[PDB]
Amino acid sequence: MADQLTEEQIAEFKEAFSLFDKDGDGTITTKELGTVMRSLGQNPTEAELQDMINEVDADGNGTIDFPEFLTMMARKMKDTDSEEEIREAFRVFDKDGNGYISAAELRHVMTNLGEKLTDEEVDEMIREADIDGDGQVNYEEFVQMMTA
Amino acid sequence: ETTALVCDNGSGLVKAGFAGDDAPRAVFPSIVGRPRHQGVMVGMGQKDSYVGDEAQSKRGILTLKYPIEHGIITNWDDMEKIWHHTFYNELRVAPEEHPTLLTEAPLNPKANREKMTQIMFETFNVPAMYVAIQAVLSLYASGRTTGIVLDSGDGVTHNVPIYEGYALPHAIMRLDLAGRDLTDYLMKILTERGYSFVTTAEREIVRDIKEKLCYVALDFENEMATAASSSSLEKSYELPDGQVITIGNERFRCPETLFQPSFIGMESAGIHETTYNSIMKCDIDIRKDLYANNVMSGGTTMYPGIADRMQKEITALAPSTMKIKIIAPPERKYSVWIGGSILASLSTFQQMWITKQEYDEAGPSIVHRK
Amino acid sequence: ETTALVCDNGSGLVKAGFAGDDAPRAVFPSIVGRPRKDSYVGDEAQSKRGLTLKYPIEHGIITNWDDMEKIWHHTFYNELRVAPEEHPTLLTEAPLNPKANREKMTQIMFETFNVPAMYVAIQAVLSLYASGRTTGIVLDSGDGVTHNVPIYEGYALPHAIMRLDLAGRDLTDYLMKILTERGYSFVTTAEREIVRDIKEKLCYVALDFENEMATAASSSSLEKSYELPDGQVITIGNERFRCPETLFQPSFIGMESAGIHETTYNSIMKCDIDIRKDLYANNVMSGGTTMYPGIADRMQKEITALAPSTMKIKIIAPPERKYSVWIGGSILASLSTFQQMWITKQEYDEAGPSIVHRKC
Amino acid sequence: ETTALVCDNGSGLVKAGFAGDDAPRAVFPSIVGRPRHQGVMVGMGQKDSYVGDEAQSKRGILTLKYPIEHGIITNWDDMEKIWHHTFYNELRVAPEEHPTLLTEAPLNPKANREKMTQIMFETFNVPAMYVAIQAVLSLYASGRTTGIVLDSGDGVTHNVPIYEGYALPHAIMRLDLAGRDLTDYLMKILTERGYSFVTTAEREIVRDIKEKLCYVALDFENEMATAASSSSLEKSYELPDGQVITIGNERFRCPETLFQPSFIGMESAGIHETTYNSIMKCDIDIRKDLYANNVMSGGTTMYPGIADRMQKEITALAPSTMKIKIIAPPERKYSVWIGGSILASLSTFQQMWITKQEYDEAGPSIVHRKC
Amino acid sequence: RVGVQDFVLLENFTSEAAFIENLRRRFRENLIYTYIGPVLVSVNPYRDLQIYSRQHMERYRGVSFYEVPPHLFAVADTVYRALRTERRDQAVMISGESGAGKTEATKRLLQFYAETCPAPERGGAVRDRLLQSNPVLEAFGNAKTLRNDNSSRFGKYMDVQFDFKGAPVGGHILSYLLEKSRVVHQNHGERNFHVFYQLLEGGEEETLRRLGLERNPQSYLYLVKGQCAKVSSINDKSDWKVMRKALSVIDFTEDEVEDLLSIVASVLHLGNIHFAADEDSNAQVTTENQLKYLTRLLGVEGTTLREALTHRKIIAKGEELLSPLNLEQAAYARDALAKAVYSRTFTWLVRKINRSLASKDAESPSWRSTTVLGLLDIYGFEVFQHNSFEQFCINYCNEKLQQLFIELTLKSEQEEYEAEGIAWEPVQYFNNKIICDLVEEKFKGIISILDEECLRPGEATDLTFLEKLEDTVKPHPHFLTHKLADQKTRKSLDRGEFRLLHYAGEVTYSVTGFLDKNNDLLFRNLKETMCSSMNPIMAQCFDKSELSDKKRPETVATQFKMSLLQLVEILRSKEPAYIRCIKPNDAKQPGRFDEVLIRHQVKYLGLMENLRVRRAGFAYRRKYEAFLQRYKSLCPETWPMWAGRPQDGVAVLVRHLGYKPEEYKMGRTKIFIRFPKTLFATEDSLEVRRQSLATKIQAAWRGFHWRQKFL
Ligand SMILES: Nc1ncnc2c1ncn2[C@@H]1O[C@H](COP(=O)(O)OP(=O)(O)O)[C@@H](O)[C@H]1O
Ligand SMILES: Nc1ncnc2c1ncn2[C@@H]1O[C@H](COP(=O)(O)OP(=O)(O)O)[C@@H](O)[C@H]1O
Ligand SMILES: Nc1ncnc2c1ncn2[C@@H]1O[C@H](COP(=O)(O)OP(=O)(O)O)[C@@H](O)[C@H]1O
Ligand SMILES: [Mg+2]
Ligand SMILES: [Mg+2]
Ligand SMILES: [Mg+2]
Ligand SMILES: [Mg+2]
Repeated sequence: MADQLTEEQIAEFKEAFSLFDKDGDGTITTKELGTVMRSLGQNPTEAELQDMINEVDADGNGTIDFPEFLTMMARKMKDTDSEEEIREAFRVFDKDGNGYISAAELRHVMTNLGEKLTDEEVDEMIREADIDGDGQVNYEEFVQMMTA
Repeated sequence: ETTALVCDNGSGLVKAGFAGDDAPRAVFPSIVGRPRHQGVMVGMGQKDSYVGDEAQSKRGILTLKYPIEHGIITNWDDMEKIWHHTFYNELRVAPEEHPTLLTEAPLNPKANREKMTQIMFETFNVPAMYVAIQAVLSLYASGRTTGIVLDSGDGVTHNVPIYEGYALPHAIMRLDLAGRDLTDYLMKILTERGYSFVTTAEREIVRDIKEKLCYVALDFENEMATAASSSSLEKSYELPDGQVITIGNERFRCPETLFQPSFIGMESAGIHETTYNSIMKCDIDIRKDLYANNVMSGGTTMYPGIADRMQKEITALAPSTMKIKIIAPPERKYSVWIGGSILASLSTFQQMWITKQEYDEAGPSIVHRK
Repeated sequence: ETTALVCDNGSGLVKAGFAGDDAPRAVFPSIVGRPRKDSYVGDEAQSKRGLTLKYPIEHGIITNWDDMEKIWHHTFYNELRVAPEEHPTLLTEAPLNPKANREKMTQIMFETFNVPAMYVAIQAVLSLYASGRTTGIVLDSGDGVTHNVPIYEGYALPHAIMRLDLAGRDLTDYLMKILTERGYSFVTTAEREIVRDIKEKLCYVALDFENEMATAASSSSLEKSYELPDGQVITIGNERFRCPETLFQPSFIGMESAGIHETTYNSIMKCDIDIRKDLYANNVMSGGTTMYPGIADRMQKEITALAPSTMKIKIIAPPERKYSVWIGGSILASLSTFQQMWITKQEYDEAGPSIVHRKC
Repeated sequence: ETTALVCDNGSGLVKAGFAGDDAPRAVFPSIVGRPRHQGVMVGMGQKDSYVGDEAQSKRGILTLKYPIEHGIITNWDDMEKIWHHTFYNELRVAPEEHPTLLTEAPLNPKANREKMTQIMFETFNVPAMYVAIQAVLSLYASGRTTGIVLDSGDGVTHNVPIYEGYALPHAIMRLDLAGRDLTDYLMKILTERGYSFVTTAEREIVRDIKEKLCYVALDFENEMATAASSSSLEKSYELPDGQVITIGNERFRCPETLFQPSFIGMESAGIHETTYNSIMKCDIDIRKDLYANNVMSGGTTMYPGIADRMQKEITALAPSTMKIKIIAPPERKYSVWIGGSILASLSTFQQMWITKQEYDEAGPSIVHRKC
Repeated sequence: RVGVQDFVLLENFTSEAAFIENLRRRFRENLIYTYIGPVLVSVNPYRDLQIYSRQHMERYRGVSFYEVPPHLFAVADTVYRALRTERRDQAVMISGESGAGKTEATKRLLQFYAETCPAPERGGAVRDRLLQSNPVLEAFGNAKTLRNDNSSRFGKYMDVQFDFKGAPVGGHILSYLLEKSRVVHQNHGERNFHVFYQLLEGGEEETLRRLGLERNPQSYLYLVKGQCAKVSSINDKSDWKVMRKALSVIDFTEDEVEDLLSIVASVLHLGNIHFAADEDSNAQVTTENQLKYLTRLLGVEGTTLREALTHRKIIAKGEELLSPLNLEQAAYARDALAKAVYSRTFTWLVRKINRSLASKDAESPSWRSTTVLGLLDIYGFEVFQHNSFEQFCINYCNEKLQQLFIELTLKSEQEEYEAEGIAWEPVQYFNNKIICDLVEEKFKGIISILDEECLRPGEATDLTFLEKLEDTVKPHPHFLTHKLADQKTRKSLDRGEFRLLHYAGEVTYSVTGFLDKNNDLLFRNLKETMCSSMNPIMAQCFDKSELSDKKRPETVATQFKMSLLQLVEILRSKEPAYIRCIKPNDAKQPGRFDEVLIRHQVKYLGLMENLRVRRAGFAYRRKYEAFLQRYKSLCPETWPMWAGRPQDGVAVLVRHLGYKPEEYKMGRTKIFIRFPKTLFATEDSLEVRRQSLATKIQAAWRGFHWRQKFL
């Protein structure tokens, strides 16, 4: 689409896909498409994943093949969100503007707002979003961590 | 509260109240007083004029004036102050709520009831008013339809013979000698002993002497001879400054002016001959029932011994077969008001009011037609 | 800051202060001294007096105007520490004074002191404010004037106002005359200020003059001693009540008038018959010559003999008799209805000093 | 010898003489003076008491007492000294030998007429006496039977209307305001220029100022505005020590107390309205002849311009067809005495005296039957 | 949501019934808070609503005024963050009727600051001292009325004081307008300050014996005039134990509390003193049984007190003159001492709490910062069938706090438009200055005429004062009496009364007791007697330096005017905020809604007139940076950052949001929005756009979630 995948990039994406394929069927679960994209460090939304899955789920079988995963990876690579966009997306939720948010106020927005985190995903976030135990995240540094 | 007002604008006292009361609520002197001296104390609320009982309480620093003299309203600006004080301060009512019965002497100037009507309808906005003749009202208070009424106030004495409710208007006698002429004559008299009263405020002290000391001699020449013989008739009165004054034949020389108007230089016959002349102007069939019903009213009839003298004097005039009788109620002083109370309470009277709508159709002259 | 000044220019003492104070701030003699600075005023002259001491006011009239400008300058500048340009000034006067006395007070307040607005009150009227009354007859008696003003419910009676040019200075001259009978001589203007203090400390009014005269003739029991500034001791006897008796028998000055009690009764007898009762129950007293021991008791005994037996006769002699004219001015100049009574300098420009007779 | 005596006991002046005379023989102030200070020259003939022109000339060392105030004899021993001085020193007569006509204001206490009679009979021993009314006498001098008399003396102003020789007793007015009330107001009013007359002898200096410099303003507000605008109305008077004093609007403010008695806190009408109020108490038929015969009498009616003011002020009150006229003769200060001479001389008066015989039949109350 | 949360939204806004219907509609659904633009309207539910717990202070902390339904927390954040960013002082003004919720509102502002601010230990100390002292100030300063049981008869002012770091440094507490006349004279059906009845019912018998007090309140002349010594709704036998704890928790020693109760007891005894005339009509104290106890309890010598109650002292040429009091003046001198002793002791309790709130910092460099978050709990317009001197003064206070509302708010908003260069016509308003001057003007106002009749010579009375109002304020458009009234009006207004057309409508005043209540004849003889006191509290209330004041005693109306001028001055330096508080019943109960009462609340609070003015002006403003950083996420050209001028970024953003030229203005440095509707529509668009921001963060987290724990 916006770029064409190099055979080395196809091979790296296939090697990452091999951890999910494992037994050699060549195919991954429709939601697990997100997990393999995220293993390759992409930031796909569940709505983006559903909008792509709606064009391959047309004959069922609960699963998608390597070439159509590779095609949906090439879809997500068009228009990826910037570090400053994710930083400002946290800054809009900062009540004091000073660069810090509490673990409870993060859990609040992350469970209130659509594409919600599960309690296990918030616990796995707060495990190191609060870096050392004071109950606060520096969201500017945490976005520079999360975008690495 | 559409009860009628009854206001008896006397020469000396205003009596006022509501029809169907037993007695007047307001009884206060018919005076306006104006301060005659320099108001040096800036602090207190000095008034340009005072009315009635406050004028009578402040009287040493005021000049007191009466707007009514001889039953005629001589000062309409002072009279509007009196009516305003009557309604607003003493009775505490709006004249627009209340039809007002006023009173007048017989044989008065016609402008006196026109301007009294114009003020009630154009200044006090009264819903309806009437002007009754005072000595007719005294006959309602006495519980009678037949009798001759002698009313004496502070300004006028008048006789009105009435038979079976018909007043006989040609036999009405009026005499402009009453209580203020007796005060002014007591002021002339009292100088003979040395007491000098000359101010408008001292006239009220000579009035208070007259109201407390004076009486009518059953025979003037014998009381005059009695007072010349010994201090048995002499009485004492204490002035506002605590001086004690002793009064003697002056106690019955003042009331005698009613029986001898020549004491104040008048050509008239007295109240006994004026009563008999009024009876003798009436039809012969009427006289027997007038002789037996001489009703007396107003404060100048309040002297001790006056009904006993009047009976003696009219018996000397009347035929020996008549039963000459004099009706002098204890409430004599309020009978004109108690009559206006009865009259304004009668259901038959409610057609006889002049309404404001009839004063819009014809001017102040409507009052001569009702 | 800009309250009214209230300034009782008494014949003997200036009392001055602000409308709203409960007592005068300045109280000092109406004395200018000159050596015998070019001159001294008030307490400075009264202490330096070894000076020819002169009073510019005699019998309530300003007889010397240049010394009165010095007393007003001392009053405002030295005593009250005040600029007259900022404060309207309530002055006072005796009744029945010359018209030149008001007119020249009015001119000097506006053209020397630049006062914004001024008023001249009659002193016995102000004394009725301090006693809390609007009916009463005031006997006011200062250094120079004794006068009566009868007032009924806030109206004064100018035909029944009485004035007597005998008060505390004439008594001081009379004590200074009697003391020569003992062999004590006082003839200097400074010695006259010694004899004023003798009068203020030793004298009293006898309830019955002939009984006290018999008491001091038959016994030493009434005598008292005074120590002079020189250290000498002066012993006084029947002179303690001979001096104040001159208010009740003014013939000891060689005056012709009736006494202070007769002048008060003669005022009541010029009033209308009705009001006399409320005057007899309200004889107010004020000014320092009403301060003798026994004077309210003598004055009641004497007015009880003149007036009819049924009248309740009362004499209002406050402990602060001596400042009741000033306290009365302090009240008057504080009234909100008084603030339209002032002569303002704009009114003094459109009509000259003679405005004070139309306004006051 | 035994011709009648006439004695107008004024509040201010005794006027006395015989009924034959054209004017009073003795005119002197109605004062008793008593010495005030203590006499020091032994053998100086200083008296216990002084009367009349001796008290008026020794007035520096005396207090002056008037025994008549407002026509009432307030002190009867001082009044006996005045009558004794009148007969024995001034007239040079024995009163026991002359029938004596006395005078009074109309509305007096009866004890004044009684005791004035008791003294004339039991003290002065007079053969016969009478007590005429001052305003009735003033009409005999004025040569008429009809007129309204306004008499103002030193202590009383009174109005007595008489028609065809009949008085109208209800129409008689008395005002206790005349010359001494005008002097006491001038004593108060001179304080405004800073002159302090206060003693009974300084009242005689203010009396002499009033008698020489005062006049009645024809229009008071136009004179007030004139004296406020010029020195033209100011006049000097030299006091008895030689001090010149100057007076201005005090000259016509003093007599204005007659037309405005409210100037002395009196409530009454002025003398002009009191004259009109007396005519209006009379019968309508007599009023025309009263308006044309206002007699003015006694010394307080002497001010320059008082007839012109009085004619203007009654012309403003009466119906404009009336010919209001005022009889102010040159001799009007003595018309009560001149009228008493005519009365005591009339052949038809000689039965009207109260005689000593009639005063022995009935005591002092005999006066009210005769006068 | 239920009814419109901001009255500027409703379209029938000239109509009083549509406003009261929206109150009635929201209230019965437990929505007790509703705005008029920036102003809050708060209705008292008379029950526990759990809307004040810590989770609600979190929910409102730093949230913008339009995201959430109205609450005190939404005003509190707004006035706090104004102080925290403009660094200029603020004043939260609470007013409304007795029983309307002003003192419960004040408690929830202090709990909110304590939980939201950076320093929770010093926030806890300033909260706790301002709350634990409340039962004391209520016992000494509230009283029972014809209406509510616990009316606050003073204005209580309270600060939390902040540095530039945004932490509470300390507090302040002040008390401006204590109703002195009530200490001595209650109207029928009203009772004196609560401490007296709490002392008599609640005290230990040993204490009441020590004080010389019997239990029955009708035995005291200052407690009995109200004719309601016993009340069923008030438990004086139990409020006393919370009151005595509260004194103990302000760190009062038992010595200070016995000094304090000795004054409450002394005020009871001062009322029981009876004078009788000597032969000169001078007052003499007839009894000895009161002066026996007052000698001990006030710590002043008994002959000295007997003299001071019966004589007034002046000082002249250094001499001191005792002048005796007529027994009317001795009654005023006894009562003026009771009002003085009580006022100064309440002022002493307030100052005793205030000195415990003060900064612990050195007040020395680097100290260069003070900012104040002031609160005022002041009464609303007090109106009854019978209004007296008390309501005249209270309603004159609300006349002046409105004159200040015009000056600080309705004028500064016009000067904001002219400073920001917006060409807009000013909103027409009615100006209280004509009515302030009717009450207070130096020699023309009602207070000056009332002070004259207390000072005037002669037999002056309440009715002679009314005759003087009638002649002095004769032509005036906002003053009326039965004499001055036309006949249509004379049926509604009686001979003992006058009427003022206050800014919020007429109130009609009975003159009876105006001269008796305005008199405060505390002569210096009574001051110097008290300066000499052996009671430690009276030695601090009465001070040797005050005896230098040469003036006559000031009247209670002048003392109220002079302390109201201090309340206006202490607010005039600060940027205001407002809460208006509504009592839904004259007799408590939840859910019940009296429309004849609430229509009177809505009238005299002036809520319709504030709405008419506030709807005609602009609803909202922000500096372009503070507008842009919030709303830019709606406009891709400004998201995540705008590179141009802030004003230019807002200029494209308002085109993206599609604002029409009547909805907004571009001022010099502030954007303005006229109608709240535009801003609600924008805030609702932002609230859906936040779903995308969360989705991006959640998708970014899920893109990191795997990579740190595999391969
Ligand atoms: N007890 C009395 N004895 C004699 N005269 C009296 C008495 N009471 C009142 N008067 C006189 O009567 C007059 C008032 O009478 P009143 O009937 O009220 O007259 P009017 O109707 O004209 O006012 C006054 O002159 C008063 O002095
Ligand atoms: N205690 C006193 N006893 C008698 N006379 C006094 C007393 N105090 C003051 N005076 C006298 O009264 C005069 C001062 O009185 P004051 O009222 O001040 O007079 P003024 O108004 O003229 O200044 C002096 O003559 C003084 O000696
Ligand atoms: N020319 C005058 N101008 C003004 N007053 C005068 C004049 N001549 C006399 N008097 C006054 O008239 C009064 C004396 O007049 P008189 O008729 O004799 O009065 P009476 O009879 O009462 O004594 C005194 O008051 C006197 O001062
Ligand atoms: Mg009558
Ligand atoms: Mg003096
Ligand atoms: Mg003489
Ligand atoms: Mg409260």
